Amino acid sequence: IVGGYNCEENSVPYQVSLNSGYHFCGGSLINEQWVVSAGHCYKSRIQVRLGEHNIEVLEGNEQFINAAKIIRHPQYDRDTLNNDIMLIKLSSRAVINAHVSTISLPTAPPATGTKCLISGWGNTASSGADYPDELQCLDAPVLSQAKCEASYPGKITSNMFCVGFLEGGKDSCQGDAGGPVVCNGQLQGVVSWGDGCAQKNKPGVYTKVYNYVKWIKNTIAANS
Amino acid sequence: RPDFCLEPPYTGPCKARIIRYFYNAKAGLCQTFVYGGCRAKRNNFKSAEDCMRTC
Ligand SMILES: [Ca+2]
Repeated sequence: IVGGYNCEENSVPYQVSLNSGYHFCGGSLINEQWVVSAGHCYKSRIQVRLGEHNIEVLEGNEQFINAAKIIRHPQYDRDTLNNDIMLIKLSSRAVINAHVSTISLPTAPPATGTKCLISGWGNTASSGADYPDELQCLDAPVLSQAKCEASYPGKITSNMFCVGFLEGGKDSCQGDAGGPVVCNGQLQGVVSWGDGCAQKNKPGVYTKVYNYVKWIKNTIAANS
Repeated sequence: RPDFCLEPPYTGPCKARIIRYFYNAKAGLCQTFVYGGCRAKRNNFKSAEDCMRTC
């Protein structure tokens, strides 16, 4: 998260870290056994880390739960990043408490101008590398489709949207993929891609969670 | 040394943080960098040993 601030300790209780020996992506806990993340965060083995704030330090609230199933969207397209979404079923239930809880699924598509919170342990530098220990937060608005399209002509599908600032300086970055974009207590996005981080006229592109509601219901059902 | 070993490392547009290896030509060794998750160029290896072998 470039241009963000330390989130208060455990103020984003739905945020997860995905770990393969080190933190590689984010995710969102959407029920006691399921996490949503991006498709390009796929790996065949993943440890899900919930209730984290500082990913370097065992604070005493963390639950470290293996991924029992890892189900990328079957029409995920590695070249265009269309359908950049993935579900992870945890091997056990997350213990819901004050540092770990779920975020609701969206009930309507993102609405332009809405102020959203984006979170992650990704790079905080727009050039070079400054990866933080503490979870980073950033307030940013949903951009119109016209702006999104002008920023990435021919590259935006109806499954993507843009959140951020055309003037640059504030954006999600490497290490933030899969994490949440949350607006008025609903999960509207998954950090997906962009041209650089925090560059002018290049806001982050985010997967449009609302479009995957049914797929998520059905995948959950078929694996319950 | 294939000529692709001379490319700067390429993060790509995806926002994962995947530790990969690349040949740094000047420094004459395999080094770590952050790969974003999609659109890999060839100077991008999954271990140091692979990198050292090709480059
Ligand atoms: Ca911790």
